[PDB]
Amino acid sequence: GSFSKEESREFMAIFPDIVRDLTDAGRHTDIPEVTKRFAKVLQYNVPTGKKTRGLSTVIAYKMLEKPENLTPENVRLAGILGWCVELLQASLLIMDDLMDRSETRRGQPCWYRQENVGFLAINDCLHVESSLYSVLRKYFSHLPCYVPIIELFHDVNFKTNMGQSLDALCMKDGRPILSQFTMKRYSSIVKYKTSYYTFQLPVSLGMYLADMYDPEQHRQAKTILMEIGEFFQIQDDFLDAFGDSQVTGKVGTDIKEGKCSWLAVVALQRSNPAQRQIMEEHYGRPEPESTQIIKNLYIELGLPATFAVYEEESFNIIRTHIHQISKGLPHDLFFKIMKKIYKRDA
Amino acid sequence: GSFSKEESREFMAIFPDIVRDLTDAGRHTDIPEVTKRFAKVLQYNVPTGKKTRGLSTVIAYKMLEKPENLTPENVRLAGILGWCVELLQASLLIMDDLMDRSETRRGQPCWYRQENVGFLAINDCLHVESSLYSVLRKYFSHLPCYVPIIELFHDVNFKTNMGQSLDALCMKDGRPILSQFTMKRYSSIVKYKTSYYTFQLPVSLGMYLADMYDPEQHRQAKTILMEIGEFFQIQDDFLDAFGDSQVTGKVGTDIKEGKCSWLAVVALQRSNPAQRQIMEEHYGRPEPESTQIIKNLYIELGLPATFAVYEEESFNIIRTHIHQISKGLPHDLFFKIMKKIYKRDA
Ligand SMILES: CC(C)=CCC/C(C)=C/COP(=O)(O)OP(=O)(O)O
Ligand SMILES: CC(C)=CCC/C(C)=C/COP(=O)(O)OP(=O)(O)O
Ligand SMILES: O=P(O)(O)C(O)(Cn1ccnc1)P(=O)(O)O
Ligand SMILES: O=P(O)(O)C(O)(Cn1ccnc1)P(=O)(O)O
Ligand SMILES: [Mg+2]
Ligand SMILES: [Mg+2]
Ligand SMILES: [Mg+2]
Ligand SMILES: [Mg+2]
Ligand SMILES: [Mg+2]
Ligand SMILES: [Mg+2]
Repeated sequence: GSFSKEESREFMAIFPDIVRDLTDAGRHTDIPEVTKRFAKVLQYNVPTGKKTRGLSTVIAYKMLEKPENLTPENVRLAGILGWCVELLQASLLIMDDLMDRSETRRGQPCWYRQENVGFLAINDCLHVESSLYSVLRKYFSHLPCYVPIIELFHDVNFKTNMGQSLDALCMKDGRPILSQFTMKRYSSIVKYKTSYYTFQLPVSLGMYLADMYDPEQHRQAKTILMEIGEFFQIQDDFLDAFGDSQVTGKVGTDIKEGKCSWLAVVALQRSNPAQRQIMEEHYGRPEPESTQIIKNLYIELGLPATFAVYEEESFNIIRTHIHQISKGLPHDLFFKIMKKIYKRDA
Repeated sequence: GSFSKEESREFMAIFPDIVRDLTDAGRHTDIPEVTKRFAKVLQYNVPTGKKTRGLSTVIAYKMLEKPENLTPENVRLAGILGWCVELLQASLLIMDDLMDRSETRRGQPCWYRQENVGFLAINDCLHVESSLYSVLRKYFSHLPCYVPIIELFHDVNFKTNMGQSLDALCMKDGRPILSQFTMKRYSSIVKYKTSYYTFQLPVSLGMYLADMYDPEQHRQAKTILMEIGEFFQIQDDFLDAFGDSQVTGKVGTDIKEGKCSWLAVVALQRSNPAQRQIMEEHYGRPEPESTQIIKNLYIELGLPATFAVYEEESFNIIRTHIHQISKGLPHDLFFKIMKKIYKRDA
């Protein structure tokens, strides 16, 4: 547990085998041009993030499984399951960068902006997603958890798509629909676009690999992880406006794209009539000066301190909710996840 | 069998239930804005094609299953399985139209060109694909064929992505790689981008729903269906240059996008040095006059008559190969598929 350097190195050591499995490395193919290119798609887009979701899968398994069952082989299976989550993440971010007209991801150009990619990034998005099911078939097809694991990936993929769609409906006729930027809409967006795939998916996979199918245990885990998910996406929204791109690895676009971000929702709650006028005039505009005006309003409204205090109070509340978790569910699993993301700058 | 009007009407009657299943029609949702929009995504993009692949799934089942097992309920399951193939087709075409910068699909604007879609079509592509697995879980999760069916969809999706990628690598530095436009490259492209999902997938699904898992029966079916698939994509390539858009429902882009089409490959085989120079100068150019010059060369080289004769000879050869099919595999299934596509103008 505790997302150590050793934990990261054991997880990273699996990645080259995932690439070999999906590119027929060492095996005859009639289409080597595609398998060689797909190696570069995977190497660019999959392994250079924080790997929070992959590592969370392994830590969940290690803390849920009986100690006597934690063989090197079973721990490797959990790591492979973690990489399947990272393949879903990689696919989502390729598509998300196209939709958000983003510049940088993980400190390199967004994949769609690279030479001879463009709209081919759409196919690469689909290709990376489809590839996780090939890995699942190879290593898990013989196990009782196989169908539960596949059905969970299918369901989380569908839910994430619904979330990406609601996120995108922030604008119509080139202006943001500020009247609809409520905390209710915000909670709905982040539940579907982030919480299911980021927190619910890793822990539920850990439970399934340990042959834990109890509906009440899954429901209790889900309740806490959907709260953690909302908290995580609020942190992401703060990073978009106030993050250092040299640390976050990405340049923010939420203001220009007119997104229903936490900062936008809270700005509208805290705004006097004049400040509301500034949002209505300058939010979701292409002009750099319009973005700077909105950032200046965010600073004037004290959004940095408001976020800082919200993050501390939300951390305390989630810790209270974790204390209420029963069954055999280890509290320390949820505490470790929270400790890993709390007050993050990336 | 025989793709009758009655067959089409029975298949079409299932579609509204597929839409209701994927949009929580009659059920409470916290995100009605997305479920209502997704109804319009499905209604626009899924049901207005020829439905050859969906209908082929039903006809395969009806000709492989024991007559006493062809209850209305089992025939409905085959139709639902057919609609899962049509969801995969719908997803592929949304993405393919973005990548091919196409104007029209099924006699209406390409989905990405509609108001307030754009790059959101990428998400809609992913959403429509993920949705077929929800339908599979609802109606088939209790059946022996469930895992075989899921694994076949996963494998065919991955293969189709590899094919879309090879298709896209026709150009580098804005010029087509005419030296690589060989019949060998062509056969590889169409095997992956068309044959698996168009012909192999429907018949293999029909076999699985009839609990036919014999590896040799699947291999024999695959051999004929990969031949039919290549034949079908050659017909598609002819339609791109010489089709009537009022009949095909789509405007061709292969010449402008510099595609390794059958017409391009055969043009290069049949071209004298001067005619080769015309391809090298005018193939894969944005200027309308460049496209017209290539179409004029195609007419001069007699590509219409060359295609017409190829189609007749290929039909005869495939019919010979079908005669060689053994086991209990019904020859009439493969004959019906060929009769449905032979000399098509759409
Ligand atoms: C060279 C640099 C500065 C790289 C930045 C790496 C980084 C902090 C990525 C976040 O993980 P992710 O990409 O998986 O995203 P998420 O925040 O959604 O977990
Ligand atoms: C109003 C008009 C003219 C509509 C055209 C309909 C049509 C012939 C679609 C082909 O089916 P499809 O879209 O499923 O494609 P494919 O050729 O790949 O089967
Ligand atoms: O803000 P987004 O939702 O676009 C983002 O968090 C990615 N994402 C997409 C869905 N869930 C998360 P990112 O800031 O990484 O570009
Ligand atoms: O020619 P394409 O491969 O792009 C096509 O056939 C679609 N497609 C994509 C993959 N297989 C078939 P369409 O002419 O319908 O645009
Ligand atoms: Mg983004
Ligand atoms: Mg986004
Ligand atoms: Mg963000
Ligand atoms: Mg096309
Ligand atoms: Mg295409
Ligand atoms: Mg075509």
